[PDB]
Amino acid sequence: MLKAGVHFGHQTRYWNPKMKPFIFGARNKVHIINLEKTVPMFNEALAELNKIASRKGKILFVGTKRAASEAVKDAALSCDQFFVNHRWLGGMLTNWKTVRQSIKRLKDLETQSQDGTFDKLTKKEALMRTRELEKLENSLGGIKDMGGLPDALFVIDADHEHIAIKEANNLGIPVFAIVDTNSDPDGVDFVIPGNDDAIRAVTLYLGAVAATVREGRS
Amino acid sequence: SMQDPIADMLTRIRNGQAANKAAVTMPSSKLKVAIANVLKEEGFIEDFKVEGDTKPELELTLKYFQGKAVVESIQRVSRPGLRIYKRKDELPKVMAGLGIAVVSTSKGVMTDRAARQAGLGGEIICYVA
Amino acid sequence: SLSTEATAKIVSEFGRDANDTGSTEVQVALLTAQINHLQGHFAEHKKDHHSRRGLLRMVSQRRKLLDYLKRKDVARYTQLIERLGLRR
RNA sequence: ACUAUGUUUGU
RNA sequence: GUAAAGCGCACGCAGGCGGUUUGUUAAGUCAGAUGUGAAAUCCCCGGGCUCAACCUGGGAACUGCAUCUGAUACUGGCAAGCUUGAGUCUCGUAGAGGGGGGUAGAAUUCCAGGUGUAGCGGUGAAAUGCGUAGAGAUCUGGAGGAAUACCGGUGGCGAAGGCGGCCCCCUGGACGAAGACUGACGCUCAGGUGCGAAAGCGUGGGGAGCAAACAGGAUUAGAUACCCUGGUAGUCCACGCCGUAAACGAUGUCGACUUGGAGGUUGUGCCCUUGAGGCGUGGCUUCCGGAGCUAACGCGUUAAGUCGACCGCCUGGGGAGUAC
Ligand SMILES: CN[C@@H]1[C@@H](O[C@H]2O[C@H](CO)[C@@H](N)[C@H](O)[C@H]2O)O[C@H]2C[C@@H](N)[C@@H](O[C@H]3[C@H](O)[C@@H](O)[C@H](N)C[C@@H]3N)O[C@@H]2[C@@H]1O
Ligand SMILES: CN[C@@H]1[C@@H](O[C@H]2O[C@H](CO)[C@@H](N)[C@H](O)[C@H]2O)O[C@H]2C[C@@H](N)[C@@H](O[C@H]3[C@H](O)[C@@H](O)[C@H](N)C[C@@H]3N)O[C@@H]2[C@@H]1O
Ligand SMILES: [Mg+2]
Ligand SMILES: [Mg+2]
Ligand SMILES: [Mg+2]
Ligand SMILES: [Mg+2]
Ligand SMILES: [Mg+2]
Ligand SMILES: [Mg+2]
Ligand SMILES: [Mg+2]
Ligand SMILES: [Mg+2]
Ligand SMILES: [Mg+2]
Ligand SMILES: [Mg+2]
Ligand SMILES: [Mg+2]
Ligand SMILES: [Mg+2]
Ligand SMILES: [Mg+2]
Ligand SMILES: [Mg+2]
Ligand SMILES: [Mg+2]
Ligand SMILES: [Mg+2]
Ligand SMILES: [Mg+2]
Ligand SMILES: [Mg+2]
Ligand SMILES: [Mg+2]
Ligand SMILES: [Mg+2]
Ligand SMILES: [Mg+2]
Ligand SMILES: [Mg+2]
Ligand SMILES: [Mg+2]
Ligand SMILES: [Mg+2]
Ligand SMILES: [Mg+2]
Repeated sequence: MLKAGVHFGHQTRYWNPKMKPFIFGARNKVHIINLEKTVPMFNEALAELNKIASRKGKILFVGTKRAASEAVKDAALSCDQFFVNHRWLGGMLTNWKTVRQSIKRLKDLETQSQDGTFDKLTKKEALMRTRELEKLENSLGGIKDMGGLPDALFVIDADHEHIAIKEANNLGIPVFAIVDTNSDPDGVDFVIPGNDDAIRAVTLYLGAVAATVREGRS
Repeated sequence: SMQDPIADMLTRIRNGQAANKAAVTMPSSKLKVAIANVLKEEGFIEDFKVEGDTKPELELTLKYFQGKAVVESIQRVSRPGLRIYKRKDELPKVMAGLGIAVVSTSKGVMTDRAARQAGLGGEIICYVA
Repeated sequence: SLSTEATAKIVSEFGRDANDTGSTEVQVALLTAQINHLQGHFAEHKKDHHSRRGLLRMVSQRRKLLDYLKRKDVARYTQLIERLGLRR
């Protein structure tokens, strides 16, 4: 078990009928995930994540909602993996050869800001490049050092980050998503039922994933 | 108004496979049981049982392979509005032999391959690819 | 129409017992009683087409029941029609 | 308030 | 569905099709045999004209038909059943379902009268029109016809067309609960029959309002219109015709199966009914949407999805739903 109490699914009216196997008898117009079926799938998801981390793969932590942005960022940094915690860019994966130029621009401004020419030039255009920086960094900071396509994708909300999932699907990248009762577990290669918005649940998922890939890097 | 219980049985299988259901239940008849026997021996369905005493309910266990329905095509041939009878030398080959044609012969319900071996023709009940 | 007492009298007098309300003879007798009873209503209300449809439904049902009874066993069929006053 | 019409034929 | 194409709707004969079990038959079906299926032709191996065309040997084929023997799973026939389909009975429910009577209130118009006075009415603006013969406005009384404000609701009922003030009488259908009963009695339906908006027609009534036609005034280049002032048929009733509508969901009927969400209406079971509540279960309905389907739009358990039965209809645009 090791996770009960923290997560309870969405209201019944928003339930995806493809979540019925993982639903355990909604209590009061609120669906209850079958944790007895959650424990094995989550373990096999963690097991597979460990295996690809053993193959020295890259795991992208995709959580974009405000309640989980910082949790995704810290967990990925703690396990020295990459992440996207703000708005997912359409084509982050499928249009990599274009977003690659954008992270290159971000890296150049990073050198310019800290050590390059950033105060030896006109001030209005100086902070123009400054304000461009955090915009380009809060969108691409978590994937500055990817150097390519990732080998795995861990998603907090399946339906919310549906764009990322289908970007991984057509690229052939396995997806590990926390699929709640209102999401379609179709594009997910390793479905993990559970809450996608509760702070305690998300940190618990991220801590387990962060630990598991760390042991995979050994 | 339910004038083809055999096609109803095939449709329940076809709709059950499309809906990814584990089992499909239907009113039972000995012709349906004979057809279900052929399907089970050919590997299209896992199993069937005929529970019930005066109103028997035949329930078939559908079979899925790699997340896909095993029965891709199931099509009634000899419908009540048009009966199809084939002689032995003109029995149909379904999917060039990769499928079966359920045939009702004087020696019982069998596949087109079994009927060819027995040297018999008969009524072409359905194609199962 | 065809009040409970009128219905109860017909089934007892055309059926085996008081619960044999589904027999073809009972059904034909019940339809015949209602058809005859509605005859007075439609003599006065000749423009009541919507009620005529229910009456013609009774006539069609009685005809089909009588055809079934004739096909099944003619002896009861002949007995029933002379007892009810049928065949035009 | 309430007007009508716009010759034929091409690249 | 929108490209051509679902009859306006229904009942229903013939016909087509038909739940489930057993027995029997062997008609359909299947198997075998035998006979026949002229030769030529076609086709396949050959052979002869120097080759080819052509000629020619043999074989295959002639997919058919008939007879005999056999098989009996399915369809059919016959017999006996069974209960699921279908129907009957018991209790109850909702409803603008239909037909026939009666009645109420508001309003319009008209008639008579009182007060009162110079406008009223109408329009984009006007004018025609009405008004000192007393209008319009206001009040009282009366007559008459028609329709039923609010309720009223992608509410309900009906096969469809359609149906809403209230009351009574006669009457149809639907649905639900629990049982009992009959024991495929079913589905569809060419011909046939019935119903079938409005307009229209006939006979007889009625006639307030509205209003084709028509008249006048405008507008306009013209205005056989739109607008205004009137106004006949008609609209109303009874009976009898007609039988057509974008009679539409542009979607035939019946049956089965196939994720969901949010409502409405109408029953019904259980439970904490604590109170309009919760959990089921029906019928009918609205919106959205999944798979699937679709040319797309979109449909999507009320399918345009997956199937089965039967019917109707289409085969480029016009000519023409016209002529005969
Ligand atoms: C409840 N189903 C509806 C159906 O109902 C009809 O058949 C039912 C049978 O029981 C009747 N109960 C009902 O009274 C009757 O109306 O009418 C059709 C009409 C059709 N043009 C379309 O319109 C859609 C448009 O095509 C689309 O463009 C628009 N966006 C939405 C419309 N619904 O979809 C509806 C819808 O399929
Ligand atoms: C308990 N709440 C309601 C109940 O009210 C009654 O329930 C009990 C009787 O059973 C009584 N004891 C109780 O006092 C009374 O309150 O009536 C039913 C009627 C049923 N056709 C259905 O309609 C809904 C359906 O879901 C569907 O038909 C539609 N979508 C929406 C309808 N409201 O759901 C309601 C709902 O269950
Ligand atoms: Mg001109
Ligand atoms: Mg058109
Ligand atoms: Mg068309
Ligand atoms: Mg129609
Ligand atoms: Mg009919
Ligand atoms: Mg018939
Ligand atoms: Mg049968
Ligand atoms: Mg024979
Ligand atoms: Mg030669
Ligand atoms: Mg030969
Ligand atoms: Mg010959
Ligand atoms: Mg037989
Ligand atoms: Mg038989
Ligand atoms: Mg009996
Ligand atoms: Mg006809
Ligand atoms: Mg008529
Ligand atoms: Mg009229
Ligand atoms: Mg007239
Ligand atoms: Mg006028
Ligand atoms: Mg027409
Ligand atoms: Mg209409
Ligand atoms: Mg039409
Ligand atoms: Mg929809
Ligand atoms: Mg369609
Ligand atoms: Mg004509």
